[PDB]
Amino acid sequence: MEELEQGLLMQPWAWLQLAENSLLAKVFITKQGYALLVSDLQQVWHEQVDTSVVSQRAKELNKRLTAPPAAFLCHLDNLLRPLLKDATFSCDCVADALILRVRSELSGLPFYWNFHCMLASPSLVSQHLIRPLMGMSLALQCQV
Amino acid sequence: ESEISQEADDMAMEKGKYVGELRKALLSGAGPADVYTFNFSKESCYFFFEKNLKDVSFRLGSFNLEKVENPAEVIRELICYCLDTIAENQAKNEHL
Repeated sequence: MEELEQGLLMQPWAWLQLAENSLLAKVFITKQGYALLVSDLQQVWHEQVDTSVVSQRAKELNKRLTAPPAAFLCHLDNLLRPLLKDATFSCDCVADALILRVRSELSGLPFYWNFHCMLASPSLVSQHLIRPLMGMSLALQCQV
Repeated sequence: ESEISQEADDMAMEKGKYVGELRKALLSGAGPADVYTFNFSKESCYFFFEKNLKDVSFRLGSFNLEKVENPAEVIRELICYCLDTIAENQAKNEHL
């Protein structure tokens, strides 16, 4: 659909300011869910969502979260950063998966929205987190 | 006190800025810069103070109130106290 696999691929490396993890990080601004991209060869620590799963993890992953899907599609839409301004961003290191939350914060209420980074969708991962490999060799090792 | 405590617990923020919500919805502290539902509904006799920031839905208020047993008890008190305040403020104006 290219807004979570191609545009995410066309997202420059920018380590989002997490709180616990030092792994690779960048989040893509979409209208179809926030998109992480961490390419490190053979243990995917990736966080990718669509409108449906962000809706679900809004309605059930937090004790108090009445924010609809449109709320988080706007929060990401009203987000310009693969980084953190401090939408408060924080990391709770529970696994090697990069816990990358985009809080229910829009310059105002820090409404509760926490993460347990799942193993993201492999369709948008293996397609364009291995492109780093051959693209990187074929470009870098020749132009340098 | 029970209503205040339960609202603060429910809204994912325990009086940290929920007191701000109360004083901006009830005491008119929230300006019309951002629209919310900061009013009292007589339908169920409850005051809603849902801070739907930037039209992004955050269900906050919609919590119960009480209805006066006799509107006279407060309307007459208001119609007297208002004139009393006007008189006292004019008196202190002359003093100042």
